[PDB]
Amino acid sequence: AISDPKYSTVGFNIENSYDRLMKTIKEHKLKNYIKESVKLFNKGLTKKSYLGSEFDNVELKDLANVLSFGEAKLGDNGQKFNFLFHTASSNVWVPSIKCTSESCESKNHYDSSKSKTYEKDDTPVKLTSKAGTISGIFSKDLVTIGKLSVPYKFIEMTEIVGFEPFYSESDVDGVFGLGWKDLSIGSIDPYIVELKTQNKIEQAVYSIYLPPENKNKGYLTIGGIEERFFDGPLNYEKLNHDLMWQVDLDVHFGNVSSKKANVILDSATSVITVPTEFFNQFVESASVFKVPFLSLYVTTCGNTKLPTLEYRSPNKVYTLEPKQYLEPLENIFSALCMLNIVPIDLEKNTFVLGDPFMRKYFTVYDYDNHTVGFALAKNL
Amino acid sequence: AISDPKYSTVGFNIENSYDRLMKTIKEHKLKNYIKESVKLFNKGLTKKSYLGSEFDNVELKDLANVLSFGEAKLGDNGQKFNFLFHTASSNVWVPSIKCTSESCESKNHYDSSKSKTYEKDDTPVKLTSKAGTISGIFSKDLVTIGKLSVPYKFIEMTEIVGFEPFYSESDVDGVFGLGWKDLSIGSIDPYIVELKTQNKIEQAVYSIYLPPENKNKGYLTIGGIEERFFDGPLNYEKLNHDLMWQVDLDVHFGNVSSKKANVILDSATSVITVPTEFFNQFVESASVFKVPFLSLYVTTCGNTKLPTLEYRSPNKVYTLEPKQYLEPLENIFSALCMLNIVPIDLEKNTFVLGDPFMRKYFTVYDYDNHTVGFALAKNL
Repeated sequence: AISDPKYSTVGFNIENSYDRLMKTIKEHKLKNYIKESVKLFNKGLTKKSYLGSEFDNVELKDLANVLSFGEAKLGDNGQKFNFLFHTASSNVWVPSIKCTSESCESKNHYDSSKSKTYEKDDTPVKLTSKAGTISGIFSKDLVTIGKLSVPYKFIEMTEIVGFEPFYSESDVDGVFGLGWKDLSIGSIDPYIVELKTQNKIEQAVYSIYLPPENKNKGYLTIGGIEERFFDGPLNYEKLNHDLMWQVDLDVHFGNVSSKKANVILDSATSVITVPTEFFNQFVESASVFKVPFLSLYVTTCGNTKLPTLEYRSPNKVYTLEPKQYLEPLENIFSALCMLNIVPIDLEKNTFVLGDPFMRKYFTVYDYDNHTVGFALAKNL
Repeated sequence: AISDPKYSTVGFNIENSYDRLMKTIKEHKLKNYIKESVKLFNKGLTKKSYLGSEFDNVELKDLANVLSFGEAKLGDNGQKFNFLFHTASSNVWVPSIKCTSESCESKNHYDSSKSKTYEKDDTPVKLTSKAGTISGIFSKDLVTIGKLSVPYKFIEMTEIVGFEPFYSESDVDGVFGLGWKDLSIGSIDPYIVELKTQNKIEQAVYSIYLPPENKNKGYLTIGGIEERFFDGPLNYEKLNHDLMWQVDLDVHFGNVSSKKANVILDSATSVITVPTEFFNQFVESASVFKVPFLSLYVTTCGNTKLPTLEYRSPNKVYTLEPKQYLEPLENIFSALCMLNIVPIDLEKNTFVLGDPFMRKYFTVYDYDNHTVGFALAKNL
């Protein structure tokens, strides 16, 4: 599995929601506030129960974990970079030595002149979004993830505006795409597909293994199914979108349910997400406490009312028990836990399976067949 | 004034809102919750500012202090009772020895057979209200408040239902009326008026002096103006109701105002009251913090934004400064204070002047002329 695997595996690090929350709690000295508020809840003195969930952040990007690793290299001189994984993009992105922005100054840069394997492309490319704007150009070189290498067309970034204060504060240089969506109109296959095209791997598939007992770690395996990660069979579901790791499922949280939901698999999302209305029904008379002024839902670890979460397909149900969707806060209050489930309205009837789901289910992402696979993860 | 006065004066004790709040805080162990919530407010982390004032108690009786004293006697044998003062009732009420209720069992009773001065009346009488029901009968005997005595028709109570858990928990036996409203249709003058009728006093007037530095004490003076309680002139306002200590005034709290308000003088009310809408405008951007889940508005003692409260008549303005409407909570948090101002909707455009007002203004209640008088209280 992780000691001498069959297919190429790389470890990656995760900054998670627990970590960010603890930072915020130390920063603002919030521990006693939280403790004293919970005590109030337990005495029956918060009432009848009010709705202070809005706190419309809302942003899916407020919920993103940073999945990063530093073992990928560009060119025959193996120029080193720290990359975060993005499950929706199919491009690789790095700062250019020619980057004029202040953001790029402390970052590792790609310098096409130092690599004998560089081939010029120069096709200009630009992302503009609410969070920020990146412009650069395509360049071709060797992209190596340890054991695997292929000549590949990535985006060399010449100007980066926004993505602050995160980008400057992070050690991350660029983004490595494990998705389907190419910014070009030149039909640049994902890195994983190109490996198969060039016969570097048997199949255009990868898996994510998130170990149950290390929430700062995950493992990416490329080019085959490493069976030592999981118990029992792999079940497969068909993608319901040509360019997203998204499937059709009926969602039931106890008596609260939604049929024909769109359910996106995104291991970089820090939590399970549900629509807001759906969430409200869920937490109502479930004895969960919203801490005033914080985006934080808490309850006792042994809460006997919390149901199993069910994601139903025509031939398999995936489930999460309370112990997989609660996070212990023992360092704040004995037997206190938080909900790793957040209300957020996306596309209608759209749900996200983030880190909590993948701590239970080993997941497989199959470009060749347009499927995702699920199996019970082993505890390694 | 209080050492050998000119007119008959009696001291009375007050259980106030501060005392009840501190009891509640000890009971439910709330000090640290309050402290930690305030700290949150001061860090700028409660936002933008939400409305959790409802908390529609609302009840004017949730705000009543208990003004009590134990020096009044009935009959020639001087049967002892503990009475609370009620500023709207004109009757005296005591438990009968014939009271069948469980409420009456621990109380002092009137026993008409033990008094040589009793004269039978037996006219039945009954109060029914939301808080409870009292039925009894009129009886006539000597009613003595120390220096003053007069044969007087009071209500002997034979059945008391409700008024719990207060009545059983209190040492109070009955109610002594300092108001205008008689339950009979036999035109029973208030005790104070009857004293004048029988030439026990010069005039049917009384005053309330509430000493600025003892919030558990007040003094009632009957039959004249004791000038050693106050500085400067007495100003008089005409009652705008035949049977209430109520006047016409324009109310301004900073830029928030209301013209031709009905303003009731009731020293037994624990706070200043204003309409809810009026209050909301007042506290908005005034840097006052509503503590979640408690009926409690707090702010720093030196708050430089808090305005003077103004109650305007055609020839006088009565005012309260922040220091007269804030109550220090130094035992919870250094330099923290609470607002002694509560939102409550009564009769439209009706306001109440309770204890905070009377800690600044010595007040006079004049049955002969249908006026109330106000002067600056001395600090004795």
